[PDB]
Amino acid sequence: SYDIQAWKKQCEELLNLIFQCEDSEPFRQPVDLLEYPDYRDIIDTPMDFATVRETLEAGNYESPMELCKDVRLIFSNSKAYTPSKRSRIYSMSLRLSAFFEEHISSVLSDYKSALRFHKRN
Ligand SMILES: CC(C)(C)OC(=O)Nc1cccc(CNC(=O)N2CCN(C(=O)c3ccco3)CC2)c1
Repeated sequence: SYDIQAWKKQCEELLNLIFQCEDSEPFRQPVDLLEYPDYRDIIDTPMDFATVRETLEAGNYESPMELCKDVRLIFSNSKAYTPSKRSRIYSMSLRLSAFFEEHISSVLSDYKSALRFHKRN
């Protein structure tokens, strides 16, 4: 497919699968500062999957690379805030990251191929 716009619905569908994963539940809404009172000492740019879906639906991503950067920030924030590599929540983040990366690969390749075809002449 050389459809330059196809990534958006493909990302909406992938976010729907991520919301069905039990492994996403900690990452769906912004971290709780009442429960994790030191969170913002450690983490400068909070990110979560509801924020990513809302940014997509607002038309405030120009490319699937920008969406991929924000999703990867969810996972780097979990790794930076974890006290241990054997954390429940960090452990869930690593499975959900593997799932995300397996599915986003074709979305990125197809978009980049479509843009190259657009500038072929
Ligand atoms: C669903 C609803 C929002 C209504 O329920 C709530 O209000 N509570 C609620 C339930 C689940 C999840 C969250 C939000 N997430 C959350 O607390 N963290 C903690 C920090 N963190 C880490 O990556 C991490 C690494 C090591 C330890 O934590 C990101 C996930 C809130």
